[PDB]
Amino acid sequence: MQEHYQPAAIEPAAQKKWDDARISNVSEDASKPKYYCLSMFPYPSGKLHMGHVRNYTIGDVLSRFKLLNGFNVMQPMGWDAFGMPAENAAMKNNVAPAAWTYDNIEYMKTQLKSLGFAVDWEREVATCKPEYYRWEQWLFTKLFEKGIVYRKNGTVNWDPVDQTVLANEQVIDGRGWRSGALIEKREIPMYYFKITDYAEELLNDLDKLEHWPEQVKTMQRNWIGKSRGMTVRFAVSDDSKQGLEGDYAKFLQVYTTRPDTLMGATYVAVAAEHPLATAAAADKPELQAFIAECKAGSVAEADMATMEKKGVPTGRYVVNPLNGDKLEVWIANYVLWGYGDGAVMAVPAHDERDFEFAAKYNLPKKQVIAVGDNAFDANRWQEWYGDKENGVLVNSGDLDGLDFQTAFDAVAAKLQSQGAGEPKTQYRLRDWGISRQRYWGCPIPIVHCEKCGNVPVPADQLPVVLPENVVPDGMGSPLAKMPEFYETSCPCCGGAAKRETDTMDTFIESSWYFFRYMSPKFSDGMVSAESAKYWGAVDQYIGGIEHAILHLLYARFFTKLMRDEGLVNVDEPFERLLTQGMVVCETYYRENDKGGKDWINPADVELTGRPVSAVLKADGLPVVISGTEKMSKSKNNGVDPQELINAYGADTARLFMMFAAPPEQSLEWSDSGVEGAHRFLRRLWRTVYEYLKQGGAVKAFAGNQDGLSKELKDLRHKLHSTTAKVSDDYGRRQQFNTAIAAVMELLNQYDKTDTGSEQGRAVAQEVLEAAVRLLWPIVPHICETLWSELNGAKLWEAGWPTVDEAALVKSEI
Ligand SMILES: CC(C)C[C@H](N)C(=O)NS(=O)(=O)OC[C@H]1OC[C@@H](CCCn2cc(CCc3ccccc3)nn2)[C@H](O)[C@@H]1O
Ligand SMILES: [Mg+2]
Ligand SMILES: [Zn+2]
Repeated sequence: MQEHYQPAAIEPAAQKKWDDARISNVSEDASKPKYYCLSMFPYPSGKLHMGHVRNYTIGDVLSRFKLLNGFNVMQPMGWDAFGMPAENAAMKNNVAPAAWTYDNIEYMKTQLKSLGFAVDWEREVATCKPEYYRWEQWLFTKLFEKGIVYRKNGTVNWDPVDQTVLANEQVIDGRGWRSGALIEKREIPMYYFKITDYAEELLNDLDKLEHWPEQVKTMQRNWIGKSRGMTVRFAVSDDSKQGLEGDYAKFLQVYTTRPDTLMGATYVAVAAEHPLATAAAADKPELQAFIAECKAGSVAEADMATMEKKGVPTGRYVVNPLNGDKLEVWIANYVLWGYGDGAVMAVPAHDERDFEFAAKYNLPKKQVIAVGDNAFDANRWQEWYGDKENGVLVNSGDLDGLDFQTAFDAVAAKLQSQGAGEPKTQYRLRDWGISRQRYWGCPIPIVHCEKCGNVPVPADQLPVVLPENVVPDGMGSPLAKMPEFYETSCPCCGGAAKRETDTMDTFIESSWYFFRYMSPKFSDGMVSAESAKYWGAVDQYIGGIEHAILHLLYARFFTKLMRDEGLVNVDEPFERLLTQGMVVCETYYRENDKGGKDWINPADVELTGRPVSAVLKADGLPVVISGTEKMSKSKNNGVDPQELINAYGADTARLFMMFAAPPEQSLEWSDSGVEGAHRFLRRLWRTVYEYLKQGGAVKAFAGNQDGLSKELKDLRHKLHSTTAKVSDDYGRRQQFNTAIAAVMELLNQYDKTDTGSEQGRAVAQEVLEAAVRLLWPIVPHICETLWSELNGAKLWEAGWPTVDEAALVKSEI
């Protein structure tokens, strides 16, 4: 055994040992209990970043822990390969997105292998290969026939200078983020998943997920946004009917979740597209301009609530069916056409947004709810104004004294008897629009025939292969400019026809890849029945919190679709969910000759104990140390994990990632922290080396410890206490930094114990054999090497250390 720890001399050898034993290559073995541990698969962007290393180390800790506990562990990896990155790289580098992708995959795969993750590489998938995406085309065609996928006109943001469609997030002040050109709102036919048909199931099945973080479930519930409310129809006043047709001349229909406050409505608000707005705006230029501004807005969903709320009066009036009040209709920018009726009532005394709206425009506020003896102030909002649990109705005529639910029902009865309203359930959830006007993505398996319509491609003809010999040019989506692709024959009639040229939202590939890993070479279906039956659902999912809403909702939706197709028989894809925090680093800059800042990468900086400033490492010239934030290309503060691996080895990288912070917490890059991790591995190495240098290995202590000295009993107590703590940290708390600290304390106590005697050496052997197995999930290369110097058995067959209960009983006084 070499005296000094040298990662480059041990890490390739350990990886070859595991590869040869095929310990991570698993089959559907009915004799061993399955465990499916899955980390969110990466975009093959070029090289790993530190967020990747943290995610896949967490996954590997849990996977190796379960492996040592006797599970048949599947830990698969693959590549979320479609999307805009490869297209931008294509336009920047004049290479094919496919060529760029496959080169990146090969490089990043080598990186992952060098980190020693216990991955079943025989299950690798790449979502840009036709062997993968043919199956989501297949599912598309099956749901299209059932109407679960459908085609309808929708509105997109068109950038006329970049000649491409933009999401709301890429529209700034009504202009394209890169071009700076004014966006055009365009109506185009697009394809949608009817996810609203599954809203109730997606909402209610969240309650099954006892091992999901409560915040993720809360975010999903709020996104789905089910409400139990009331439809209410306000008769249009006789003087307000000019320009109105049909039922819009008879009544203004609204949806409210607070019909118990209907006696307190003081005005109503309609969307810019509402017929009442159209009729009112006919002779009023200010209304026309307000409507145009609303239609030209491109507010992203995450920003909708922060938008400043604005409105204009219409001079039109409706009548409250409960009390007979004549209320003025306003057009407001927060009322969205397509949500319910595109019209709401406003109760400023008991809804905070209505309070601020009415306070701005000096609209009336009428208290109809009282909470105890609390004072109502029409000039200042108080939280109890919105209370639904402990209020009773006041100023509400024959409804006074009722609580929320009782008043809800009485209003429902009153309105229904009059024909002026009825209870109604609504959902914020929109249908999922999947058409993308992009090249590097899964082709939509539809053929347009002037005789037959929009026709799904037959299953025998799938996949519709995306041609890979394409270099996007930036003057429009390439597929629409390639007749060699889109000119085809109709599969129903054989007539001249055109393939659909839009591609699929790349969320589609990540909505089912966890099932494909179960049988990634299965050519007769999305996933084979035998594999789906064996692996079931993902036992443990690990990924960033930024995916808590869309990706997880989409995956749960696809799981229920595939269940309803007979492909799987789980209701939920992921049993346990661990969401990791971001990785952050200090930033560095020098000021510009243009009064700005240029951001320097930390690897090109050297600091100069009490630290005082830093300078550029190539050419000494002091830079400004700046604030710490998420690693990004924006502030050029990304630390290349490859340089960390090159300088210290994979185990140091993994140990620092797991020790620096709990997974949910932000992990701050620290040079001293990395050095501390490496120093700890050197200490572990030296501890075993020095132990073996003073006598070589012995049989580890086991059994009755009567007659052991007090000092050795105390060390065995610490040993088996540490095993219990680490087991609980890996298995239950999923806090790995405290597990590492626990082993450090065991080694601290070992260091203070005289283990020179015969019984001392046996206990020392027991301590070291446990310590290297307790740390193997985190730093497997060094623990594999040290284990083999201590013991001739296969470490993974020795298994997870057991707690000796007898070592935890204390002497009787
Ligand atoms: C299931 C699919 C939908 C997943 C999808 N293909 C995807 O997210 N793929 S992925 O490849 O993006 O990420 C793969 C995983 O691992 C990294 C995590 C980052 C956490 C935040 N995060 C980022 C950073 C730093 C990033 C950075 C660093 C240095 C330079 C430049 C950038 N720190 N924390 C991700 O949430 C995810 O679990
Ligand atoms: Mg349960
Ligand atoms: Zn046809």
